[PDB]
Amino acid sequence: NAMEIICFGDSITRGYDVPYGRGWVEICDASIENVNFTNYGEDGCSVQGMIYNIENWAVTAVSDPTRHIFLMCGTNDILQGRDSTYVYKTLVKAIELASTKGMVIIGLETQIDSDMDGLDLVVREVNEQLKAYAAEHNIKVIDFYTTLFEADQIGQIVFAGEVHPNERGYRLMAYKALEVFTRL
Ligand code: NA
Repeated sequence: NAMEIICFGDSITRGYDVPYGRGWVEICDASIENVNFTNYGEDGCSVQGMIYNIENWAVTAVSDPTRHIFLMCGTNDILQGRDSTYVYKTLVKAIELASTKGMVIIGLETQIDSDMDGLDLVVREVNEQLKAYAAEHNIKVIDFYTTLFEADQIGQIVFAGEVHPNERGYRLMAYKALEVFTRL
């Protein structure tokens, strides 16, 4: 049977605010036949709240030596004022926890488009440290941040607001995630 990929995160993993099927997770699920994606994303979620989601799943999870676990979070924490050290440290805890039940894939969260000279710098600092951690531990990374930054910079309409992708932004993210998921 299929591979299982379990996805955790906030509203940008859940797919706010487009029809079911058009968030990036769901695009990926419709694009790969023998990989089944389950979305545990939760709107409004903080990085510590995601840990709780992972724990509540992990205590019920069957052993599965081909499972992958996708994680991405921290935007809400950054919007509420937390610094890159807090966000990064808490994500590492999530990554260590998820690693006990599957092979982890890390997503680099997208830009804070309302504050490219303030809050977005925290996002960038988190993402640099994540790339360094993943290289050290041989964990796959999906760089969503770069995908949408480049597209928006050239004039593609990809954001519906200060952080949420629109449908175009979710398609571009799905393509970028598929570069990793397809090779598993
Ligand atoms: Na599928």
